[PDB]
Amino acid sequence: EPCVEVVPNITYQCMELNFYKIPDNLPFSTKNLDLSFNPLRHLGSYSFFSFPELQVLDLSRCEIQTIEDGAYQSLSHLSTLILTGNPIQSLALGAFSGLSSLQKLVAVETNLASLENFPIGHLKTLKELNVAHNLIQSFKLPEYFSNLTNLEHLDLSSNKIQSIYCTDLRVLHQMPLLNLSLDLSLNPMNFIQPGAFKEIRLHKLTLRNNFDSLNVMKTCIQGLAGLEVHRLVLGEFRNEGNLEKFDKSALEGLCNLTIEEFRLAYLDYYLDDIIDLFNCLTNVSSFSLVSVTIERVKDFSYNFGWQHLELVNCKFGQFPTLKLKSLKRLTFTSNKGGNAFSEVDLPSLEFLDLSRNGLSFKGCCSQSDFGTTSLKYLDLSFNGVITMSSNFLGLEQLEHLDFQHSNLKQMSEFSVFLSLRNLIYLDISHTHTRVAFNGIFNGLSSLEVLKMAGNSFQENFLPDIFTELRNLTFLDLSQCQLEQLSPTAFNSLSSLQVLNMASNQLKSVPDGIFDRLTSLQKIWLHTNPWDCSCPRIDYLSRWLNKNSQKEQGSAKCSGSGKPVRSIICP
Ligand SMILES: *[C@@H]1O[C@H](CO[C@H]2O[C@@H](C)[C@@H](O)[C@@H](O)[C@@H]2O)[C@@H](O[C@@H]2O[C@H](CO)[C@@H](O)[C@H](O)[C@H]2NC(C)=O)[C@H](O)[C@H]1NC(C)=O
Ligand SMILES: *[C@@H]1O[C@H](CO)[C@@H](O[C@@H]2O[C@H](CO)[C@@H](O)[C@H](O)[C@H]2NC(C)=O)[C@H](O)[C@H]1NC(C)=O
Repeated sequence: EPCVEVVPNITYQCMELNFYKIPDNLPFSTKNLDLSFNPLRHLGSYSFFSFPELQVLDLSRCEIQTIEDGAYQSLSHLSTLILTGNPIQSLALGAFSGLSSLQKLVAVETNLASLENFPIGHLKTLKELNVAHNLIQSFKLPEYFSNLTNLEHLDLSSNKIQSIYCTDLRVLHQMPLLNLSLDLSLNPMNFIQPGAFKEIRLHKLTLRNNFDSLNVMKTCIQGLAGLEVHRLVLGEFRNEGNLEKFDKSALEGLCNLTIEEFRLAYLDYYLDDIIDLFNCLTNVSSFSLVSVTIERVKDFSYNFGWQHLELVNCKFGQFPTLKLKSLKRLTFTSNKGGNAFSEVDLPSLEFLDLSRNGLSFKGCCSQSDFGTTSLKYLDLSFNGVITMSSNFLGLEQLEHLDFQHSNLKQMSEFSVFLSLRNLIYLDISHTHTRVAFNGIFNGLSSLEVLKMAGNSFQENFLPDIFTELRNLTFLDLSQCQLEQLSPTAFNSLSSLQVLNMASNQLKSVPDGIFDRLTSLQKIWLHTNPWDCSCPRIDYLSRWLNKNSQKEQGSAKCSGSGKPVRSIICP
């Protein structure tokens, strides 16, 4: 069969097969058909009579110039239609006749010059329309949109809109039941007429790479006046040379909008102000700063009423002091600069993600660090040296804890989680941890996920350090340089479904070491130099054999490389 078969009687990827005609040899039950990159040229009446069940139809880049009325006539169960990259020069009035289910239409780069003559007014079930990268130069919304009641996403990015006039959204105004996300990214925009957005509300507005000047952006923002939006996103990724100044007053126009959530993604711009720059955002529930440089200023510590604060991929010069009474979720991630955590006062913080910053933590972890007792989630992975001093005092409600790839100090010779009786997920992988003290994990009676890959053990021996972890479901001991296991090590792990022991130096295991893993569903034992010289291997070869469905990858013996599951000992 020329057509690649992905899922029988369901999916087919007839990609680039020089099809001049729709393949008739295919089944009738096919729900997903990809005909992308085939010279179809013209889609005639009932082009798809042979596909009753079709739900997804990809006609990407099939040099289609004409689509006749009823080309998709019988496609009553089609939901997504991809036309992307077809040089359409003739669309009949009824080219989309029969598409009584269509929820998504992608018509990127279809030489579309305007929405006015686009014959889609009758597709009531349409939820998504993507017309990015066409020649559309008008923001005027066609009168048929009034029939497009379920439309939730309009993609107008990469077109030719330079001006938005007061008269452009009259039809949208008469639709006070619509929930529309609009993206106008990459339109050459210079003017938005004041008042055009009064009494308008959108779920989301994206404006990225739209303005040639931080004086033209301002003019366009003043024409946004009256707009009530759930999520405003302002992006600019085109800065080349030095870091560019983001004028402190460039945002004072945002006071005359209603925004619930705000993101500013201004690549290599730098802020020399905070308080007045972000004044018009004081009451936003979700604030977001991405890719910006914040050196001169270092204190968001005001009374901003933000509940969610996201600071990602920025340059800081120093870890900023934050003091916010209403912040519940903080995301401080993938930033560079000032490699040192500094105490914050964030009462009512429930979620704290501080991963991937290279930060050092000289004392950790307690309430006096964070200003909260409500912490449920704490992620300190991919940072520098974390020195433990406090056993999570004021933070006993923790349910998720992640330290992976951070250098942890004063943890292994202690019982630092003794108070964490609600902890469900703990990851200490690659934390320079060297196990000795059998008490390392005491107190973790409700723990289910324990990741400790890439560490090591005193004498490469795994002692009975999982005794009180009766709720354990997932355990990763991969890459731990293990040479010997304790025979009673997994005795309590009655609920363990996943055991990963791959990439160790295990030659053998104690007989009956899995006897009590009655819940075990998946096991990794590969990349270990197993020794298949009977009776030594008998227990393991026997166990892997009858439990073969459970084994992930392939355990093999040193030398022969024969699968350990394949060995039969006398
Ligand atoms: C941050 O919010 C406060 C209070 O929140 C009120 O905002 C009102 C405009 C309205 O949505 C109301 O329902 C909501 O409770 C704002 O205080 C308002 O300030 C204006 C002048 O700026 C006064 O005229 C209002 O009386 C006052 N609100 C009320 C009704 O007490 C505040 O302006 C706002 N600040 C920023 C930076 O946006
Ligand atoms: C071990 O896991 C069990 C089972 O999932 C947990 O039992 C739950 O306890 C909480 C706290 O009271 C209840 O809200 C749940 O309804 C219980 N689960 C059910 C449906 O049985 C237990 O908390 C965990 N830790 C232990 C036993 O200390």
